[PDB]
Amino acid sequence: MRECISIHVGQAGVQIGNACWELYCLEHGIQPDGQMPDSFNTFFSETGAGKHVPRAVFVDLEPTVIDEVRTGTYRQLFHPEQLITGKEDAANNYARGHYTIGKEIIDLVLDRIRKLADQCTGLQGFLVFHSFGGGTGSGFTSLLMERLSVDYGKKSKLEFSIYPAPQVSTAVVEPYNSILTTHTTLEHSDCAFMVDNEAIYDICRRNLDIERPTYTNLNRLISQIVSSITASLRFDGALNVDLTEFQTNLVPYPRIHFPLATYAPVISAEKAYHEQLSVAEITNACFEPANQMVKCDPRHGKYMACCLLYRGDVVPKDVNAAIATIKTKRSIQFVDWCPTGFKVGINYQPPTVVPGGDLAKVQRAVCMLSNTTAIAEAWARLDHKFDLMYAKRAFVHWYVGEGMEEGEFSEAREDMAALEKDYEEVGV
Amino acid sequence: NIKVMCRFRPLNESEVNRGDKYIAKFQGEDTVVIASKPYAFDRVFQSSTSQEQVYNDCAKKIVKDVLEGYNGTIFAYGQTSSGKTHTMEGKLHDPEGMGIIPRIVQDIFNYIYSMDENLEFHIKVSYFEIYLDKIRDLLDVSKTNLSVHEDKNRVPYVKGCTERFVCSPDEVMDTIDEGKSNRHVAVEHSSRSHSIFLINVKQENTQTEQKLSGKLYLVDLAGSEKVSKTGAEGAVLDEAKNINKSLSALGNVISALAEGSTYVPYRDSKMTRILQDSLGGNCRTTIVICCSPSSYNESETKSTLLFGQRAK
Amino acid sequence: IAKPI
Amino acid sequence: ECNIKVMCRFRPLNESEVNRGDKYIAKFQGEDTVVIASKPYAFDRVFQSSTSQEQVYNDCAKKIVKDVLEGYNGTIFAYGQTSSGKTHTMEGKLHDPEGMGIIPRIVQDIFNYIYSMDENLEFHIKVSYFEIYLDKIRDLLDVSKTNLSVHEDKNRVPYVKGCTERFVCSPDEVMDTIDEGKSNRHVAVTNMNEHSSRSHSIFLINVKQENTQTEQKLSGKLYLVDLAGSENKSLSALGNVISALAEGSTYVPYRDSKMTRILQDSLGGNCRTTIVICCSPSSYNESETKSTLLFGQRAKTIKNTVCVNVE
Amino acid sequence: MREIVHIQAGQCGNQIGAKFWEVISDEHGIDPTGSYHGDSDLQLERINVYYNEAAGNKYVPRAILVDLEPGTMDSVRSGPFGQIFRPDNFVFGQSGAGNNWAKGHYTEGAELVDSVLDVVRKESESCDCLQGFQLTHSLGGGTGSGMGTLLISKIREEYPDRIMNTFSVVPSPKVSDTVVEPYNATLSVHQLVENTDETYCIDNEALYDICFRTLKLTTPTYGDLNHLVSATMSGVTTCLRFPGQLNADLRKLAVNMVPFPRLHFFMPGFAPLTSRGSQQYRALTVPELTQQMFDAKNMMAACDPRHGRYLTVAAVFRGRMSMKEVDEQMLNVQNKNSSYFVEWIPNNVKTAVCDIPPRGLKMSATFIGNSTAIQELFKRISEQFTAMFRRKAFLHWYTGEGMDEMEFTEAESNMNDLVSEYQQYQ
Ligand SMILES: CC(=O)O[C@H]1C(=O)[C@@]2(C)[C@H]([C@H](OC(=O)c3ccccc3)[C@]3(O)C[C@H](OC(=O)[C@H](O)[C@@H](NC(=O)c4ccccc4)c4ccccc4)C(C)=C1C3(C)C)[C@]1(OC(C)=O)CO[C@@H]1C[C@@H]2O
Ligand SMILES: Nc1nc2c(ncn2[C@@H]2O[C@H](COP(=O)(O)OP(=O)(O)OP(=O)(O)O)[C@@H](O)[C@H]2O)c(=O)[nH]1
Ligand SMILES: Nc1nc2c(ncn2[C@@H]2O[C@H](COP(=O)(O)OP(=O)(O)O)[C@@H](O)[C@H]2O)c(=O)[nH]1
Ligand SMILES: Nc1ncnc2c1ncn2[C@@H]1O[C@H](COP(=O)(O)OP(=O)(O)O)[C@@H](O)[C@H]1O
Ligand SMILES: Nc1ncnc2c1ncn2[C@@H]1O[C@H](COP(=O)(O)OP(=O)(O)O)[C@@H](O)[C@H]1O
Ligand SMILES: [Mg+2]
Ligand SMILES: [Mg+2]
Repeated sequence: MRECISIHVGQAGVQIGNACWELYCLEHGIQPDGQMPDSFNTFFSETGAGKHVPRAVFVDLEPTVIDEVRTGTYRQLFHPEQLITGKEDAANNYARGHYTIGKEIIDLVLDRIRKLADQCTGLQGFLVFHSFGGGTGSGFTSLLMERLSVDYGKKSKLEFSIYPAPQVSTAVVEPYNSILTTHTTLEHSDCAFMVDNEAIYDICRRNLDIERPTYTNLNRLISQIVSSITASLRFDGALNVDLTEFQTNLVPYPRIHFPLATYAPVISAEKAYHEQLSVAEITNACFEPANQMVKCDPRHGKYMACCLLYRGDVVPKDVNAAIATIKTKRSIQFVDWCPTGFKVGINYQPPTVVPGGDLAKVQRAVCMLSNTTAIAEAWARLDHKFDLMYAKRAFVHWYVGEGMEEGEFSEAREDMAALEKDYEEVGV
Repeated sequence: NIKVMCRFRPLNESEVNRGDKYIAKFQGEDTVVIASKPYAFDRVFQSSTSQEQVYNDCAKKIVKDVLEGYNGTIFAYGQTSSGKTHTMEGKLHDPEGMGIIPRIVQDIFNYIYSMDENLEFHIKVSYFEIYLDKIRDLLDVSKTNLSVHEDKNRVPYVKGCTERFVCSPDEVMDTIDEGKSNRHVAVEHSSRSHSIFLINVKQENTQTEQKLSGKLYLVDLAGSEKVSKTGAEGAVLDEAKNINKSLSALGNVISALAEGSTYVPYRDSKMTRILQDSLGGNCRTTIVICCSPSSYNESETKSTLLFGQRAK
Repeated sequence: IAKPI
Repeated sequence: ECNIKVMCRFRPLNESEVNRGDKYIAKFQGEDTVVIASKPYAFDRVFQSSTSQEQVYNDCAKKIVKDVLEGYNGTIFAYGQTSSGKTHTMEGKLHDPEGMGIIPRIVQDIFNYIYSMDENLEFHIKVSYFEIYLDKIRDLLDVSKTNLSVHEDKNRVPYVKGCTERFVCSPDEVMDTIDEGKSNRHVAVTNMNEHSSRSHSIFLINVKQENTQTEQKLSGKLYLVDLAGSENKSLSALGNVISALAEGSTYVPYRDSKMTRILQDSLGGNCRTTIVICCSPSSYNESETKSTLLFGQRAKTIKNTVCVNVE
Repeated sequence: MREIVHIQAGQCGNQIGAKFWEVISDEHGIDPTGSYHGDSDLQLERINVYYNEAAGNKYVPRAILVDLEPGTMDSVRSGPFGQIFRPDNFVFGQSGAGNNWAKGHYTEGAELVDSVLDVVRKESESCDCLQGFQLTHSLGGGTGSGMGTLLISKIREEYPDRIMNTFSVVPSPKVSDTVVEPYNATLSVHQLVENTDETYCIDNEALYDICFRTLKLTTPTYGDLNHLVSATMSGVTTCLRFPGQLNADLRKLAVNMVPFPRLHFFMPGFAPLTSRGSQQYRALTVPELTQQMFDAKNMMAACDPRHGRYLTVAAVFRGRMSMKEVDEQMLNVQNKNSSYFVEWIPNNVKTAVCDIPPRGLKMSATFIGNSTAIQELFKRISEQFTAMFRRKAFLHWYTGEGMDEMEFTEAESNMNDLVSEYQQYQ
């Protein structure tokens, strides 16, 4: 079979998982209590009496949001032992989430993951949801990733992270945590997708005609992207593609595995009409610099490989026409050493609307995953922030106060500089 | 001014059979490169260097300054089996096998043994340790939570500290041994607390009626530890936290002194609070960091090198 | 009681 | 103007006076008035032949100890013939708590007071053992430093230069220092008895007490000197100076001999003066008893001026 | 689950804490007798933070009242909400403080610290996961400053890894009631700058100015000031007992707001604040609250923010609002006022949002600032201390209880060192 294990660690990951599981339960026609009145085994397991238990583990060091889940509208769905809770939050400290408080529930979550993995025959990979900047999402994720790599190893691992924005920010010590976690994310992960709040805010402003976005819309968009990724495993269609083919088509070198995602067509209900929303228009709009979910213009960079995941009513002739029109253009430049830089996937399952949502019921949608050289500017800005804040050694006594040496910051900075140098040198 | 010295050692027989190899490569006599990353220092010694050269190039000037009304300070930082005990004490009897402290006391005595009879000198000794951010006395176990204050001229001191007199170097060695027999050391002889030793040398001119007081500070810095790779639990975790925080504070103080900033954070930890008088200004302080070149201990060697480089 | 040298 | 105390301690008769057939002529007309040769001889406090060292110490040495603790120089001097009771009064049996003389009792009381007060004061203690033998200066601490010269200071009071100085912190150090002094006295000396009866031993103690906070300076000099038998250049000088001072004529010739300049501080100088002449009631020694009594009573006419040594 | 131990010492602290407890009990919907008469589950969901359970659905606060006079105790006990406290937690003496720091900290306080520590320990061992300590006092008093400092030192000795936050009323230049106030203020700062994780500076002058200018009040008594302080104290820790989109604990605030160990002095704030008869003419939006919060005349400390630069700013919102609005406002405030912020720290402002607004409003916010302008308050206190210490005036009362002049010298030196630290980054 084809199954995946989902892990949501930290508040951001937990809320993203709330949105994702709402979307999946809507897609497969499962009521919240778990009774439905075969294309669903990937995300659930049968119990023999009509109830379905999702494959997800919720871990957090603070009992607030998990308590919202325990008493919300989905209290009868999850297994009670899946929701795991600590005592005190990471307090925006990498060390507290890594070792000082981490070594009290990590064995429990490892045991739960083992109990879930034993129950699945054809394990395909992991889908970890976390955030960059927070103590839990940057520190506790590293410990779990290390333990999983030691235990499982050969299985593929995919992550979805919230990256710090250039100007908009919430915490004050975000650069330190981001640098540490982006050092830790290169040794164990295989394909990490990163998004930020500012690009999604602009996307909501322009296309959706909403001036006051909140977190729920961002979570819905991320859930839509994840569902688009997993649709090929879920349903059937011509030119299907699973995880390992994704990784063998999208990752040229062992270290260049940091793609950025995009969704299309994001439209409202009033603007749903008056537009053709054809295959060519959808394909062209997805390469715009204004629809990227990371604040980095693709024009100041060159693509390597972009995989298009069509879902809905799609005919390959239109796809080939769109690809030709894209190739003949001049604004976007491909690397000379990649004559074929497109992967095409088509599915028979259209997108699913969520009630009370800003998305519109369209007949077709696409998700382009591309890894260009333009992703280096965000890392450059974050490194500049880190060095400016670390020149005077501000807020360092909190980190060294939880059993952490001073060399880790410099080592992570060196690793990040090496990553940027490798990316630039392979670009040319 | 700040002087930072680094010393290496030759590989012992207990690790030659395992087949480890040298990692450090030298350039001139002031730079050591590990993994193609240069580290500029003030002076680097090698395995062939003897103790007398280190003493003459690291301690002689400060020893001279103490006996002339000025002050100085000497630290020592390293990991286990990195050369700390050999470069500090060594063999307490051999004319060629002694460390730095025996040569210090030998000179501090042989200068008094030559200045006629018209001068009178006094020698004082104190030995207090820092443990869990609480000062304990090694020479009197009754005292356990001593405090720090200032006198009229706002030069700090520790009150209630036992302060005995000595007249021969043998007594100094005996009290050094007794003081060392009370510190906190975990199971091979892993130190878990900082140690401070004070030699107070003051001279009173019998004829001219001029009084000059000089101080020398000896500090043995405990080793910083990366907790995640060890698995400390309970008390050891608290010890590691305290040691790391204290070392970070001391590094901040030394960097602020070296860069010539307007404000020096002298009041961030107990260790820098006590040594405020003999650290900056017209005070000469030398720091010696001992490292091992075996590939088995590359990570802790890099940690020690980075701590030394922080001063600049 | 002191013990000067 | 401090007073000079003249103290007369009598001793039991030895064997030679019994062999002459001595009679116990001296009778105590009170504890301070005594009659010899049918003539009264009144002193400050006369001790009997049965008087213990403890009683003499209690009656005499407390005030001088208090003074040297205050900052005034003190003098205790012993006089008499050979076998008159000088040395045994000075130490007697040091290991015996009863027979211990002036030196061990003084040391014990000084250390008792030091252990008692122990206020915010600092005490530095030094000791020098000194000897004069046929007007020859020799320090027993270091044998080579002989033929030393006594020099002069800004205050122009005599003091010995070249004598070795040794600090003391505990009474056992004093006892060992006395033992070493006696051992060196046994070196390069033919007979201890003839040397004792023909030389002079000088015991010197110096104390420097200073407060830690107020930082006042208090110093004091203590002299413990025993001379030779009275049965001679030194004795000629002593007799001439004591008779002149009792007469109050001319001056006191100090340059006659070194001991005269040394005792200038003790006698008439900036030091409290208190002497303890040891006398014998023997008619075999009635001549020396008469000489000692006349010497002491003549000295009693002299009163001294002393100032506290504060700088 | 993240419990808080509350201590009230001195008259000012006792009255502030009484108002705070009334406000908190109203927020959680608790009758004075201790019965629960709320109207939602979110109130009872996290009631263990400030309260302990009792038989028959009764709740008693985790508060301890300590004073050296029996007058404030039975002034509180006869009040509207004095029926809810635990009677055995009343620890008090008989001899008045006498406005003497030395007396309260050495002579009459050493004979009563044992019972207070015992009741604290008995209260602290019944919790599941202790979070921190709350203490309310005033620096210029006699029992307040000394007793609170002694308790802080003892507790920081016993519990070394807990957050200690204190709400201390600070002396003012133009409003004063005591002649020996600067001595007490300096002697209290000497220990607060060392044994406190985060302290909040409040003065009566700024509160009077707020009441006179913003609220347009006629005759402000102590009740209004205590009520404002209770409002900001309640708003400080709303994320420990209510859900929200972004949750910030006490330690999270401490980590984000404290760059260096010494600089942990804050000036609180609140919004919205309008007079009756003018609320019908106000639009309640995020930009209005952001403008009001960053107004120099809204802080509860008599130090002009324009004479300095903010080091770190924390703004905890409450209610339903969009995140993009909050982020855009917190960015444009910094960009428009660049010269008023520390240049080398990007994103000087932290945002925390909770979805439970106070009863009777729709939106509310608390402003927690850390500005270099706090140096001038210490400057005034130090100048008054220097003026009154050259002549050694009113000094035989302190030295008559077992003190020394070296204590005063050390405290002055420490305060000068703090002032030098704050000035460095201006
Ligand atoms: C019709 C209406 O909306 O009335 C408002 C009101 O007019 C105003 C002026 C209120 C009013 O507050 C005051 O006048 C006041 C009096 C003394 C001290 C401080 C304030 C109000 O009394 C206060 C009251 O506040 C609350 O209900 C909050 O929950 C508040 N409660 C208390 O302080 C409280 C008072 C008595 C008993 C128990 C609790 C609170 C705030 C923070 C944390 C917890 C609770 C509110 C909104 C109003 C009135 C009634 C007029 C204001 O205050 C507050 C705290 O909201 C003053 O400026 C604000 C803006 C409000 O709009
Ligand atoms: N998309 C999305 N992002 C969020 C959400 N909540 C927080 N974030 C982002 O996550 C970062 C803050 O990290 P959190 O996940 O809240 O912190 P945490 O992982 O819970 O760690 P601690 O709370 O410190 O223990 C900021 O960049 C926020 O913008 C959310 O609900 N949705
Ligand atoms: N807000 C408020 N402040 C007060 C109150 N009572 C006193 N103060 C202030 O507290 C300071 C006096 O200290 P106080 O607590 O009365 O002395 P104590 O009883 O010895 O602690 C002065 O600055 C007063 O203005 C009160 O009820 N409310
Ligand atoms: N510079 C050196 N030259 C020769 N041998 C050395 C040197 N430094 C250390 N050693 C050897 O290392 C051994 C143990 O080192 P030691 O000083 O005990 O380290 P630690 O105190 O950390 O255990 C000693 O027996 C000594 O012989
Ligand atoms: N008061 C005394 N009681 C008992 N024996 C004494 C007394 N005084 C002196 N003698 C003894 O007489 C002997 C000679 O006395 P000594 O003190 O040596 O004489 P001096 O020093 O005056 O020549 C010694 O054995 C001494 O102990
Ligand atoms: Mg959290
Ligand atoms: Mg004799």
